[PDB]
Amino acid sequence: INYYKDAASTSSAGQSLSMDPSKFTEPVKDLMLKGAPALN
Amino acid sequence: INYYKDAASTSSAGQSLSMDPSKFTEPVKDLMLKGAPALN
Amino acid sequence: INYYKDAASTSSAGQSLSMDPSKFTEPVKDLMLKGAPALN
Amino acid sequence: GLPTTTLPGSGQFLTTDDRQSPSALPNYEPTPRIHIPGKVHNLLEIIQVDTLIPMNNTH
Amino acid sequence: GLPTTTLPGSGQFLTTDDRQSPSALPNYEPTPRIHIPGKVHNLLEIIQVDTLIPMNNTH
Amino acid sequence: GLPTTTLPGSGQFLTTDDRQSPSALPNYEPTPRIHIPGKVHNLLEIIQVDTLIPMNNTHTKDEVNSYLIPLNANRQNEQVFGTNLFIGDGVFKTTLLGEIVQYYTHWSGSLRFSLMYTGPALSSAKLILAYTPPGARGPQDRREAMLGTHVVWDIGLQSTIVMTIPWTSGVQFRYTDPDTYTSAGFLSCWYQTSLILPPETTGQVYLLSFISACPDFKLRLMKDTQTISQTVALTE
Amino acid sequence: TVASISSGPKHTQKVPILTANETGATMPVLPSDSIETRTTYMHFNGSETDVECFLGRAACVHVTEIQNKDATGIDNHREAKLFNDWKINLSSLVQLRKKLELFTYVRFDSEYTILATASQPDSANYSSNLVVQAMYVPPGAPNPKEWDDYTWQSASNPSVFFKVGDTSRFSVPYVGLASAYNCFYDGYSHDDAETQYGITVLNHMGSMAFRIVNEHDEHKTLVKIRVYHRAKHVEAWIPRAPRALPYTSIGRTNYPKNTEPVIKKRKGDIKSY
Amino acid sequence: TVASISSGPKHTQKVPILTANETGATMPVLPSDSIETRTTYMHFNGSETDVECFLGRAACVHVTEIQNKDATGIDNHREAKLFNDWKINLSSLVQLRKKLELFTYVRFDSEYTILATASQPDSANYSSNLVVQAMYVPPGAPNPKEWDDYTWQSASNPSVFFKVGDTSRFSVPYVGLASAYNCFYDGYSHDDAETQYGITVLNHMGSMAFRIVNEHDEHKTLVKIRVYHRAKHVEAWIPRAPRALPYTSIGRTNYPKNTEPVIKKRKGDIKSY
Amino acid sequence: TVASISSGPKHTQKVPILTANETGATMPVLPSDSIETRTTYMHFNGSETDVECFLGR
Amino acid sequence: GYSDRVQQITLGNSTITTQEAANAVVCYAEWPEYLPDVDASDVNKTSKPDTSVCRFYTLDSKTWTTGSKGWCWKLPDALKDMGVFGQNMFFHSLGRSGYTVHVQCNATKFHSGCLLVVVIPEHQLASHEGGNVSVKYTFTHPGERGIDLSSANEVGGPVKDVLYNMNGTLLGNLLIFPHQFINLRTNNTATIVIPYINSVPIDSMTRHNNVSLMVIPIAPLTVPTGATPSLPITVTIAPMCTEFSGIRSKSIVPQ
Ligand SMILES: CCOC(=O)c1csc(N2CCN(C3=Nc4ccccc4SC3)CC2)n1
Ligand SMILES: CCOC(=O)c1csc(N2CCN(C3=Nc4ccccc4SC3)CC2)n1
Repeated sequence: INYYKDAASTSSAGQSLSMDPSKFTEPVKDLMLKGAPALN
Repeated sequence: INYYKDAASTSSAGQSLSMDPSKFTEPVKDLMLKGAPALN
Repeated sequence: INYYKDAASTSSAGQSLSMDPSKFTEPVKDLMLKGAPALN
Repeated sequence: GLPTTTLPGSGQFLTTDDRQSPSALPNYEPTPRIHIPGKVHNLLEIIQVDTLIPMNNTH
Repeated sequence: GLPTTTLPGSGQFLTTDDRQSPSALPNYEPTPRIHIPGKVHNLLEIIQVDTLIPMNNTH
Repeated sequence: GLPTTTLPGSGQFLTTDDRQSPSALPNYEPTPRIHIPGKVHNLLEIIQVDTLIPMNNTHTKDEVNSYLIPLNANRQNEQVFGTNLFIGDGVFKTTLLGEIVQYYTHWSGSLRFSLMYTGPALSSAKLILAYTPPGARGPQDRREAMLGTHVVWDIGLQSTIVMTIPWTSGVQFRYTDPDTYTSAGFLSCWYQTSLILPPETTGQVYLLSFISACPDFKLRLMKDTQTISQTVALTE
Repeated sequence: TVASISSGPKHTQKVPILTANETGATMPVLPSDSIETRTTYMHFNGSETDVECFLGRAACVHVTEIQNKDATGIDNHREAKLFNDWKINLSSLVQLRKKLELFTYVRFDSEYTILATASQPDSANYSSNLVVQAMYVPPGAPNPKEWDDYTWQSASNPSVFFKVGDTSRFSVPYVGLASAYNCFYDGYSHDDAETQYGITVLNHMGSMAFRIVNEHDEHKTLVKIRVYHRAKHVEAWIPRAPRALPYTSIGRTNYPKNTEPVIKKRKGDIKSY
Repeated sequence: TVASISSGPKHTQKVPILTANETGATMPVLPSDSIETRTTYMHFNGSETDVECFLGRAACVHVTEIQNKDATGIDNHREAKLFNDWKINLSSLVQLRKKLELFTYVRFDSEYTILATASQPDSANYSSNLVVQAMYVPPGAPNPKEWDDYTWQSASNPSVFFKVGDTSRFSVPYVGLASAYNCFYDGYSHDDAETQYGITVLNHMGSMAFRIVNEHDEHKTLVKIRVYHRAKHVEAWIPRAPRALPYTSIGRTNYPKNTEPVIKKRKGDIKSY
Repeated sequence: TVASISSGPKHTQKVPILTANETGATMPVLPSDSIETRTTYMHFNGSETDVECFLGR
Repeated sequence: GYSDRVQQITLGNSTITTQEAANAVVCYAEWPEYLPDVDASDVNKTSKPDTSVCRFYTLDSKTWTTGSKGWCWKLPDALKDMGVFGQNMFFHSLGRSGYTVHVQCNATKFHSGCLLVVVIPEHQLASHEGGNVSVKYTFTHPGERGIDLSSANEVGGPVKDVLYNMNGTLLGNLLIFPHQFINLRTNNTATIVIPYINSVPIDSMTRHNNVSLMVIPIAPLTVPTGATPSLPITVTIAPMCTEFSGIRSKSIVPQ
């Protein structure tokens, strides 16, 4: 129950439960498959 | 939920969301169209 | 009504109403019947 | 009796908060509104009317 | 603002009362339980196991 | 008027509680969000990116050189480097992994340790990396080392080798601040055959080493880092 | 539920009262196996002997004390009570300890309660109003050094601020490293020849730095902190023999030497009533 | 969810552990690519590492102090603590600062909490009860000049009145001018040859004038204000390397000269354990 | 809501920017009457300028 | 027969071929794109010179020697003088752009050495003076010359200490930023595609640089016996999806 009118006044947000490290761990242009050779 | 009986005791009103500047910006008797000459 | 998000914050648990002393009072491998001889 | 807990901020007066209050004048009947030309609802309505600029500020 | 009245006993700490509290560690995940033989649920379960009586108390 | 009773804890301020508050700026409209690449949602997303380990810690002032593990041509049987696995201390401590682990009290999971070789292309080498699970001492010679988790690495076209320290543990969580009961083992590396340089070439070659966490990883019970402190408030 | 059924005379070949205790069992013999009984009902459930109930009331687990005074020229705040810690444990005051050690492994959430009262043992014009700030500081975190260190910023560490005379209350999830907090541990932290023994090796939970936030007034004020602990969501495994001798140390089973006989000697014979 | 799958011996032409780090990727290698594993489940979600959780607890962001005393003959209230300001910023106490600067741009609502305690360092008959009035005063508004100026009327500016010893709490929407509060800024406010650099140019949020509403009693009373800040509704973009050296200034990246080596030197060889 | 619509070159007999202020009106001229604009949205309602808000603290 | 190894990038009227690449990085896995209306604020139609600005400019070459500490360029600064890109830059009030960065360094199979090529969004530098000394404008706008981390401290300039990234963070952790290594034994180029990253939809191109490109030797250069002890490093950069808005008189900037 929100007792207040504005959105800033609500409690903390709830877990992204998004999670996708590939923008950080695999930003390569041509896709690399694990097990296939790195450099062909 | 109002806890009180009288109307003065309720919280602030809620946004007019009315908004019509023409009583102030265009109080002319004969309607002016933008693009048409001001004085004919 | 829980007012809080985490489970640790809820009140005491509610009675097991489990109760089974046999793991402590009769942990014998071959079942003993009351009334039958203890050692055959 | 329902169990409660009070949070930080209890008793504060924030000039910008918006809550209900008891009316000091229970049951009083305000004067009827009559019609008056000119009602303003938003300050955005009025800043669209143009006004003169003292551009020649040099005095 | 909803009108309230506090009763006698407000603010007391009764070591035997059972209510909710804020968690100091929001969102923490406890270690999984694994199975352990021997769980006790009632003290009534254990007082049915017999134990020896020092009957010969005369020492 | 509804009857109430207040409980113990009324009026307290717990920095970790999460409740509603009146907005000081009623009705204000925040700037629209635009799109920005790079959004982070979990610290677990970022500790999977690998970063360099200053393994060569033996210097006396911080230098680019403590990131370089040297290799000697023609040595046989010998040991390249050694370290314990207290990820919250020692070599690990300044790495991104080490640095985040320090915001939490407990960790569990697998680690990924990789070595990238930088020697001339016409050289060759075979190294063994060994993980020694808790309970034994840091290995003292390859024979000892090779009886635990190990990978023979053959230096080739493929420049890096990724060793995983699989989670070997009784207790399901360890402390990030070094603790005995909770300790994780040792990591050592030895020549399997030996580094060989081509003609017209000389000196030391170096390995770069990285650390990142496997998707396996768990961190819990947040706390304050020993990695930052202060004596007076800063000003502009 | 019947507490006793009706039973009459018996002349059988089936004797439920003769058993062999060497087997390790406690055979479930009842009044009606050996006398003539009448029906009676239980009228009772055994509610208040549930382990949740047994371990579920607040017990005092710790009393410490800090003072508010001018720290000017104090070389060791910790040493002056400018602040104090508490190497969290539950086995230092014996009442709750004997209760928990009826079990080998125990798992529960904790709810704490902290009462702080002030004393002004020497001449003061008044009673000041102090705010306490108890900081949960876990293993591997900055130990407060002065009563007003950067540590107290506690940007990542849960801390509660309450007033002396009041009470603070919050509950902490179960945070043992294993599946159940261990009550006994017949082990070491490693195979060292001189390492310690017992449980002080295992369960590490970290301190609790308490301090007064207020600067000093002209008089000195003693604030004494009492921490209460209530187990909620209890789970207990493997019952053990109750503690008979007195305790000597937080985490070891050791009893004092030349202790006194714990079994009351008869005033009379074995035959005495 | 499985944390590890079962995997057995391998003798392949398909080697997942050989990679080329020069590419910039961190290949997702697992224990089961290089040893034989057994199935195990995660039992965990990664809840407490969510950025909302990481930045979502209150941190102390500012400690200031004001006093209640007779202003008679004071030529500069501001200078006498008759009142004080706070050029709002979050990077002055380092604990929370290092946490935020793990990201480049951050967007969130703020919830503040303000604790005020009083001190009476020299002889008073009693402790008075003071009401504090913290005024949010934004860029381009009348700066309070005396402790009782027309400014304090605060007819259009949000202000909260609470009692010393108590706490005040309110939350402010996100008010950055751009789409996200900037953590770093490699720019200037204009192409000037001598203009400042960094972030102190960007994020301007305005002061906070605190004062006591009470007139003076016969003694003097020191009131020390602590502002706590909790981010709620957090959004963070572009992770960066954590801060290694100490901080010197609110808004610049500058570190101190002749600082000490931040990487711990080995006590022994590279080969040492 | 659009704050500005897209508008391109103009060579007309229809001039919205010439007016006669003597009339007492403020003609509703927009950026797109005199430069070439691109579409943009308002993203804003004018909530905090409502007179209830202005006089309500 | 496609290898990760050989590549061709054609952009405008200019083409690059590498026969020894190591894939390419696209920052944060996003490719440069123009500014959508939903994200727009300024009402001005923007100018998209296309092929006259989105081509490859090769900056002047550097020389890696055994004593090199590393070099740093800022964008869009480094290009402030390249062809029509630069003119547009000084002439509009606001502009926005992504880039393709191609760093080149070839040697032989007897050399060793490894460079880190990294892009840091919002790289705010530190003053070597400490305290709250600022870093003057000119110092953070080196132009095509970039900053040479082995040059001497100057007054009003930034600190040039490599183990600290010019800002109080450790060299070892730069790997959290989009980056690629050039390891003579593997690699001979590094290519990174940079999408536009800012907290505003469009900004000024002269008062704010939005990325620093940094090339840092990490494993020292080691040449074969009696080889000349140095290699040149060349940086070629191409603006991509560039848009300029708010045209006028032509900015005048310090120095
Ligand atoms: C008979 C011997 O057994 C013990 O002494 C025993 C068994 S479980 C136990 N806990 C576990 C739970 N706890 C904890 N409190 C805290 C209090 C405040 C802030 C953080 C915590 S985090 C864990 C108290 C000690 N101690
Ligand atoms: C690491 C460097 O980053 C910073 O220092 C940083 C990043 S966002 C930030 N805010 C933005 C939010 N805020 C504000 N509080 C107020 C408090 C009281 C009254 C009005 C306001 S209106 C904005 C505090 C400062 N500061």
